[PDB]
Amino acid sequence: NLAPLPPHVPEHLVFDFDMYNPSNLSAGVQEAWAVLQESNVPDLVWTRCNGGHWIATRGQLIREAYEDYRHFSSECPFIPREAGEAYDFIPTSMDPPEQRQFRALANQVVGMPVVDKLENRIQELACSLIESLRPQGQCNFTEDYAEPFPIRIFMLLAGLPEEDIPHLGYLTDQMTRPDGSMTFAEAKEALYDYLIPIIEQRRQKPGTDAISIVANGQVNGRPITSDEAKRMCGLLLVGGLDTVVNFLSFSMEFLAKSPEHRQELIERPERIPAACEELLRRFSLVADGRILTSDYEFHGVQLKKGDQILLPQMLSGLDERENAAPMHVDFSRQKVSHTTFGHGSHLCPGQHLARREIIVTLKEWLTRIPDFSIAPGAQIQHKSGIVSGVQALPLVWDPATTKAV
Ligand code: HEM
Ligand SMILES: CC1(C)[C@@H]2CC[C@@]1(C)C(=O)C2
Ligand SMILES: [C-]#N
Ligand SMILES: [K+]
Ligand SMILES: [K+]
Ligand SMILES: [K+]
Repeated sequence: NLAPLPPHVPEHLVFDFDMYNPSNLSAGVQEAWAVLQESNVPDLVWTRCNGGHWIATRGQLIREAYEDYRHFSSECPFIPREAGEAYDFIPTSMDPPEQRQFRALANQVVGMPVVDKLENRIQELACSLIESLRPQGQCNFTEDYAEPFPIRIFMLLAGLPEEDIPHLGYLTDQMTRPDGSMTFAEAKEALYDYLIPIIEQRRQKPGTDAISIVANGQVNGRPITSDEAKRMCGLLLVGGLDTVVNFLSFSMEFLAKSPEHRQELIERPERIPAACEELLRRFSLVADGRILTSDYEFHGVQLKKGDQILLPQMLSGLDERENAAPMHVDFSRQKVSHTTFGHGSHLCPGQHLARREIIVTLKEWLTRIPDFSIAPGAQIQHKSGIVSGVQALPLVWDPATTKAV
């Protein structure tokens, strides 16, 4: 279950952290990962879990490694190694310079101009969901809002039918938080196979949706191939169907549990964008990594060619060296430092869509359903993985306190 220590890895750096089932999970997932930042724990450790890999535990090291693509390559960015080796998504599995032509196309389909284009749709969807939900006095938040709000927006953006959401959500779940029904590679291939006939249909007759744009793109002075388009659309789907969905649940769980923080935003709505950034720091949720292109000494530690190193995006903003009292949510925090959207050349291009979705959710939910709580009895369970998430979030409220605008 624990893989034997490789000869080059010193024993005193061993810390057996399981990224898919961390010891302290019951305390909350961010808290569970934060054990890597207790004072005894070295800045850079090796876990024997999940095949054996390095973990950088401080924001300083995490940022530094993400800037150095020469040594820390994204060709194999997932743990376990078998998943990383099968990982061939575009642009994420590519380093500069090769990454750049494909990254331009990815940004074209999720960037700010798309957010601006979809402004009314995003607003309308949040409004419609909340209006349907508010008179009920309860919801399963993950299922009833956290999933459908960003996913319907993504399927819209992608020109894909909503009928396919359960299938696609399942497949993407398996690549970030596998339940054991599928390997990463099996889930990837299933997603690729879903997309290829759609890509083939849309290559011929080009359109406005993300899949058409990718499929009709130009890269390296030539048409993008169907297979390249497949590798990129696959990534876009993983990106569009997981991170915002799970982040919204962390944020709403917190708000459900902190009336004082709800009040701040209700009474001072101009603070919502800042609050969004602080929630992005505190409830950061992504952890992937890189692979060593050659033997390299890093912060006094001998990394060997082929070693995998987890560089948890989640940990930077929780580092007390970066943010004092890091587990405390302060919407008035002066310098919100985080790498929630990553760092280096793979810095998330979808972050503007994400922020808009978070901000619209905060504004509309908190004003229409200002007063809500976790259902009595309930204990909220988190799950850990490449993207961490909330399993279920039962909320209750008095419908009489709710607003239609
Ligand atoms: C709270 C929301 C989000 C979070 C925390 C997040 C996080 C991240 C992180 C950490 C990376 C870099 C991974 C790495 O360096 O290996 C990334 C990349 C990426 N994200 Fe997001 N993201 C969010 C929203 C979105 C959305 C809404 C989309 C829409 C499609 C999206 C699309 C992408 C794409 C295409 C990449 C790959 C960029 C590249 O490889 O050059 N993201 N994201
Ligand atoms: C780690 C990510 C968040 C980033 C975009 C989707 C994701 C799961 C990837 O495979 C790359
Ligand atoms: C990005 N997801
Ligand atoms: K050793
Ligand atoms: K790979
Ligand atoms: K998913």
